[PDB]
Amino acid sequence: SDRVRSITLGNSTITTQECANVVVGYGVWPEYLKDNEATAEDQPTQPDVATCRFYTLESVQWMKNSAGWWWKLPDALSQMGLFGQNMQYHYLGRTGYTIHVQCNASKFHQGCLLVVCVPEAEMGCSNLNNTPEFSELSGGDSARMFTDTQVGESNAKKVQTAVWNAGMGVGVGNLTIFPHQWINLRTNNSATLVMPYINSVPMDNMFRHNNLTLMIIPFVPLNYSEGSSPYVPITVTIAPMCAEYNGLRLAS
Amino acid sequence: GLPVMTTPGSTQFLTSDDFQSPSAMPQFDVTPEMQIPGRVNNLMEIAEVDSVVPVNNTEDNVSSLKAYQIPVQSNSDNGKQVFGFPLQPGANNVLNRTLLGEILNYYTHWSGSIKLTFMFCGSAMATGKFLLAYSPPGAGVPKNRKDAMLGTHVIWDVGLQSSCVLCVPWISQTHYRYVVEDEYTAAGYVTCWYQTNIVVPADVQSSCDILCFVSACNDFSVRMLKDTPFIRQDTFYQ
Amino acid sequence: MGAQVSTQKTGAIHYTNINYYKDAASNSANRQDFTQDPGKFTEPVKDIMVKTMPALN
Amino acid sequence: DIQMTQTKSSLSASLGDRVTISCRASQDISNYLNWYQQKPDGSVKLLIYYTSTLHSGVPSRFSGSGSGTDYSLTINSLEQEDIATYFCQQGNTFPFTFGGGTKLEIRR
Amino acid sequence: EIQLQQSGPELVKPGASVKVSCKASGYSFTDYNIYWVKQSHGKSLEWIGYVDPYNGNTNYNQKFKGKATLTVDKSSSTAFMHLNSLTSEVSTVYYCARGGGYYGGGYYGMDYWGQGTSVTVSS
Amino acid sequence: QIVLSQSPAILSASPGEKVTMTCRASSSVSYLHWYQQKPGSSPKPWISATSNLASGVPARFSGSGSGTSYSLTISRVEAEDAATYYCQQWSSNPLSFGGGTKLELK
Amino acid sequence: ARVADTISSRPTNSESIPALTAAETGHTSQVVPSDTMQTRHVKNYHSRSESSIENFLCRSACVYYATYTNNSKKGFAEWVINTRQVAQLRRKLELFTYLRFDLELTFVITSAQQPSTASSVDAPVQTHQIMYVPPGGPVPTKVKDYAWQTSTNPSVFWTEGNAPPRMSIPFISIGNAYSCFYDGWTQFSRNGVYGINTLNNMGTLYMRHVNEAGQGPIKSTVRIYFKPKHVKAWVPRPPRLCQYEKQKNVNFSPIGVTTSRTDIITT
Amino acid sequence: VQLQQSAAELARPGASVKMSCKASGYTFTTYTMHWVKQRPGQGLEWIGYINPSSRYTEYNQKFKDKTTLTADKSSSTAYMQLSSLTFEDSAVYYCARRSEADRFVYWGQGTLVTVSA
Ligand SMILES: CCCCCCCCCCCCCCCC(=O)O
Repeated sequence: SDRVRSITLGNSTITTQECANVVVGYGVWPEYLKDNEATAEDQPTQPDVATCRFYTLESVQWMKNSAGWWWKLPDALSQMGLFGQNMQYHYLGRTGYTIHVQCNASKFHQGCLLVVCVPEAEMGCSNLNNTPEFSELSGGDSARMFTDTQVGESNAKKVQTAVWNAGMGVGVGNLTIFPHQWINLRTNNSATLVMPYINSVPMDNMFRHNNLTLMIIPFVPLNYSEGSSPYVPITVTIAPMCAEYNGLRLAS
Repeated sequence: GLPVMTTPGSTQFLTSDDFQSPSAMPQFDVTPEMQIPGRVNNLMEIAEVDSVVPVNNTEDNVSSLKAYQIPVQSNSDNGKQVFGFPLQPGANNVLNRTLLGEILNYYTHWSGSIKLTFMFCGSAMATGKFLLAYSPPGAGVPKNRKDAMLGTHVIWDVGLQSSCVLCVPWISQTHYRYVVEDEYTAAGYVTCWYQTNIVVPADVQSSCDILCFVSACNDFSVRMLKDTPFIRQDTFYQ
Repeated sequence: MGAQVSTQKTGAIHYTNINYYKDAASNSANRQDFTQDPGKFTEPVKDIMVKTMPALN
Repeated sequence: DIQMTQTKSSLSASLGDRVTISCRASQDISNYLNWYQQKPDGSVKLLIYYTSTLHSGVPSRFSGSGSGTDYSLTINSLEQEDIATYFCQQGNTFPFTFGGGTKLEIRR
Repeated sequence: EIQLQQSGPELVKPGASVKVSCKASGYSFTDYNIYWVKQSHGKSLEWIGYVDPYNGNTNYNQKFKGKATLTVDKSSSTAFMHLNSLTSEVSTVYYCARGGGYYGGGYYGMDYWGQGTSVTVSS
Repeated sequence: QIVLSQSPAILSASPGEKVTMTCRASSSVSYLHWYQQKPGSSPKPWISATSNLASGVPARFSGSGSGTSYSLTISRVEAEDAATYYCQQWSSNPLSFGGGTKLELK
Repeated sequence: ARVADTISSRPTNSESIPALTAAETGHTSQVVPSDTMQTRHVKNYHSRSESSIENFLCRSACVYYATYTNNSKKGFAEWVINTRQVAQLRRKLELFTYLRFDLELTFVITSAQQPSTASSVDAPVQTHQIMYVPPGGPVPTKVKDYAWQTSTNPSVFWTEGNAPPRMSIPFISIGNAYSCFYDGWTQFSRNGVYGINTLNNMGTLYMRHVNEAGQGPIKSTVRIYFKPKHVKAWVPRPPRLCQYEKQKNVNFSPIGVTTSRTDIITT
Repeated sequence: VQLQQSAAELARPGASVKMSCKASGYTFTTYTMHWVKQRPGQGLEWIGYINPSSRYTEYNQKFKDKTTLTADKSSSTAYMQLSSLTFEDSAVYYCARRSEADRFVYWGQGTLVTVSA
């Protein structure tokens, strides 16, 4: 069938029975760095099964008055296993990902989510003079959430989370130019996105640069009749692909 | 001393000329190229990607996600209209700010066919049939389903395939049309009507939603590059 | 040693170009490199789906 | 709030002379100062929209300066159309605070 | 509006039982859990437990595992709480709150509270 | 279980100055909220998920903190925010309250 | 770059469904109008030549203008080079995440006469100097400074009345492409500044009068024009909706997605 | 390209009063509209603003309990209502349009409000 997948990475497997296809990147698959394009001279480390496996994040509840969530994900996996321990001991690192967002409901529920992965998402601040602080931009493996209203300008260091501007001062309907999928509860059950390494340099520091951002935005809100299950969660599992690290030092 | 003679147009600065100029930093060694994913070569492949259109511009839905949601209900009257807007892809405020309509505002002329995809974001136990019409100009906007069936239409049956494409064709007297609102190059109207009803079981909400997407076909083309009317300035950004 | 860059922009004639400076950052703009690869934005999908077939089988 | 203070509130000089109005902040406002001019009929217009950048349509007699906390406004040749009230305004912190006025007049 | 209307004050004897109620209106009742906390006359707030009205599932604090019993009534949108074996430490006030999901939906906290019901043992 | 230790227990302040009101946890916490209880009524839902001011809370109040340490701040202490402020965590551990930092004017 | 042309279509009655698709896959429909109706054979001669990245971006755009006055010590202008102070070139370059181009500078220098008091002011043509200081070099603090020798710094001298001056600048960058957006910090502690200002180290540009101040003052203005050549662009991006507020970041005040109409059926 | 205000108004103490500031020359829903108070013996004073696209208002702390800002996209005016008027609330009120981050380029002409009996 065209509605089943099975993804195996490391000692973990993901099975699905209602799905669309998988979206691969900008058409390219994650690979390793070649000798033509490298700049750092020491030998990289490639653990490739201790780090390239499916890590599951915290679940969030899709309520009826929900606006959206976001993760950054070099940062979401900064405490996850031996991926987060290789980030601490090394100065450089590069990796691609595969993201599996999963949300099920019955035949009597309705709703629609946009699952988009954007690169280099500078968020905006509520006060027009400052930039937001780190804890407002990302939590480790916990979602930061959009709002259906506007954050006031009396908040000094806070992200402007008006959802229709997507946090970036842009049209939220135009976010379908990045690699994206939809979770329509009528037809779909999960969304899968395979992202390569996208940057302007061949390697980068994984602690002061988040070069991705996963946004999940309800374009059509959740609705059901009285009697059906009111609790609908959303779960995100992310697996690194072709990860390597240079510049071994102390632990930071 | 070779005898020459300078023509008009000498010592002028036209901002769209192609001349060679001496390099300020000679023998500079640039950084070697990398393979970055997602190289764009032409702006007409940005405009060929679907983007959601805000059909529900109703004076308090524009600063909301309700601009994109088209309300659809279980009715009791036949042939009711769902929406309707004129096909001005760079002058009408429905299609003005989309991913296709933002590229058209950098240009003056446009030509080609336009796709319109509709996704039914309702319950899985809901049925329904719709009529997606396009009327060329000369008469008014259609006010009935009987007037709108006489033009280019498609009948959408909802089911497992949740999407349907209405492809409006290029029917025009001239090869190009103006991006700005011109009456000589009007393009027509796009409307939607109930064919049959939305029939739902018990314990299912009778009100659904539809999302709409727009893109360009493989014969779309633009011409006569200009400056967009959307961005503006008074003082320097500093 | 001037290049016959010949084909001019016409509707539906040649022109000549010589480079005078020693750096490649000194030349004119390209202006005639027409390439298109729209399928990496419109079809970024692993399994190829034929247009006439149903998308979900 | 950041209190902007102009300790003069009245200044007098002859025509063709150089005047200097000074505005002082509470803490560091980091060159985000603006200068406005209120004519005696009530109309307000923006003169200098940074420490030293003139708005368009403003004559080049006006000039701004300063850094940190203390700032200045200079009219190097006083005319009859420059007899007005001048306010400073910081744009660093919520809410916007304007300074007090400073009125110009003739020396004798 | 969203309003959680609680019961009135009432006096009990030492060793006796009491049943406090928390009627909620203005919203869909089975979409959110109902949390029960307590507050002494000079002490801080303490958590007792909650109940999910969709299926009647309750989860208790360990200190109140045998002396509190939470029930629900979907027909009239009322959540009850039965207290057992009351001592002199039950000269307190009991609140009911509203939050949805245990910590999947903890972004809002418990955002609508009750009035408070003061009980005591005396003679 | 995660306990929440607030400090100070009693905070005295002149009207018109800047105060700070911190809280510490035993481990990491998913969501942390703040409440205000004036004596004689139910606690009101104030600042939630460590930054978001509730509807009706003045702009003088802000919250911050991440990881283990969390804090609540008043820029200019008005005369009517004399109450006690509790702090609640919503983590994988069951539930906890802080201990009630009390504020009285000086 | 000729566009595709339509083919002749016939009445169909089959089990093939080109109109029905699934938009949840993240894939846009590849249908043409000859699948949903009966068409005729046209042959299109239209081209996509004017919508290339080279044709869209290679036009000169003003990025700044600075003033400086003759009769003053420390009358000279400076500018830290960026492309984020104007509204029009900033929005065009920010449709893409990464860019890589050569430049073509052009300067437009004018002058104006200031109210002196001497009788019969008569000045010759003015010569100007525009010096470029890369990051780390010595900067001038006055007009008759030693730093205007330009032994290694590139500069240009220009007399009024002639054609405007013009240079050509290669792809100067530390990385492999210019970055229009940066989601990160300078310090490893994730404190301090945040955004695109961490990567802007392009240098400073100084301007002065070479002539002496004779008998009346002169106020000059120099406008700077950028023109990207040999352009490569990666990772397209939705265009900016809200108005720009600052130079160093992407801060905005929120706005609606379109303007409103009175109904859903109104035309 | 100008901003036009109402005429001078006079109210009893305890009553209310409503100003207006009709904008023209530009698109009204693109820029916020700020209100400034000037008592005749003091300097200028900021009150608040309103986003005309989303009808979102934010006030100063001194002027929050009295003023009420509103707007309408159709006639493209911006109103301001003062309530519970005292003798302190007698001043000249301007409307300004803010561009960039902290700059008011276009101002109104001001309305005078006197509170007497
Ligand atoms: C005549 C001497 C002057 C030489 C001046 C050299 C100017 C260098 C300009 C650097 C290009 C900056 C490109 C902008 C980067 C971006 O797109 O974000």
